[PDB]
Amino acid sequence: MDNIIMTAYISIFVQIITAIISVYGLFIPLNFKDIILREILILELIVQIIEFIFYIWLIITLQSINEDITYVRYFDWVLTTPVMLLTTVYFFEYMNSDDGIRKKEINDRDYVYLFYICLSNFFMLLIGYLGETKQINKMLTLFGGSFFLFLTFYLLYVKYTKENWMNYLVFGAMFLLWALYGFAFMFPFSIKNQMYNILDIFSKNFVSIFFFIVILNQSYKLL
Ligand SMILES: *C/C=C(C)/C=C/C=C(C)/C=C/C1=C(C)CCCC1(C)C
Repeated sequence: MDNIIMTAYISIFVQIITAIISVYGLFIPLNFKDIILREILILELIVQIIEFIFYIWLIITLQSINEDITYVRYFDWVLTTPVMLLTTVYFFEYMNSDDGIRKKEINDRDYVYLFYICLSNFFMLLIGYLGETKQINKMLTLFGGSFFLFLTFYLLYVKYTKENWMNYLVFGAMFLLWALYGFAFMFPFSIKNQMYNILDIFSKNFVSIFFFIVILNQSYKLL
């Protein structure tokens, strides 16, 4: 319980730093080819805002924790994870494109496929939620949740990697990170919530820093 609070504080600290860096990133000048990076960073900021709200709620709630509140993370995940899957698509397309493609042209063209990526993800979270609130056994949760995790990442792979080895490396790192959310689900209250507190730093905040550094690097090249 003390370690859940401690890791929450560490997570909130990293979130504050990353939020400030991200706001700064919005003002960095980019060539026409690179503007989609700012479009991505704005969506990451929106993810950060929802994450920050949950973590403020968490640190207040923990002060008087009289129940397993793990399930409340899903109110965050249900909103943030679909946005994070879209930013991944946008980045893959940015890497695959010669002319400065923007998210609007990707959305207009692929909205149906994007919907199916997010629908697969939703079913993963729904099954996970049923498991976390103990409406179904852990083994059925892992099985169902794992299937939709695999379905989501397969859909992302076959459409958007386009034999780009940079896309492959980002894909493998992201898949492993998301999979560890599945492994965390197997642990008791305290360990599981410490894991989620720190995994969120990697999946959300460190990913924001990556986009910030790429923006900085592309801005320097420009000038
Ligand atoms: C910022 C929050 C993120 C990226 C959350 C991702 C959550 C998951 C990848 C959850 C995965 C699960 C399984 C693979 C099976 C067990 C149930 C879940 C939902 C924990």
